[PDB]
Amino acid sequence: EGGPGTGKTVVALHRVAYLLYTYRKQMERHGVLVVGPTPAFLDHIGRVL
Amino acid sequence: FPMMTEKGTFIINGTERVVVSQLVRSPGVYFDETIDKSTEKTLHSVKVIPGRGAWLEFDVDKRDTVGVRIDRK
Repeated sequence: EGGPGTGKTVVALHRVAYLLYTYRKQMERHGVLVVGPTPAFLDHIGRVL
Repeated sequence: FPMMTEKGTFIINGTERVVVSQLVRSPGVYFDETIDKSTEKTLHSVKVIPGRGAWLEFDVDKRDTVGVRIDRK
């Protein structure tokens, strides 16, 4: 929980990368479920993921 | 009691015989890991196997919920 103008989404994505590398052995056969409010935002995510 | 000769044999009803040695798996607790088929997921298991008794098995499945089976039930 942050606010506007602080890049919380990019940070969350970098966090997910760190986790999926570190623990790439319990994951890597499960996935990463990313919910969002709109498919526009979801394509944005998929695009800078 | 049928006794045993100096050569490593037994003599039964006149014929000379040999009791070969059997290879088996030792009793104990044996873990495992078997990539799942449906989901291509790792999933572990254990198994407790004594010389006498019932087989007690634990598992971790794809739903990520530990489980147990007693007398293979």
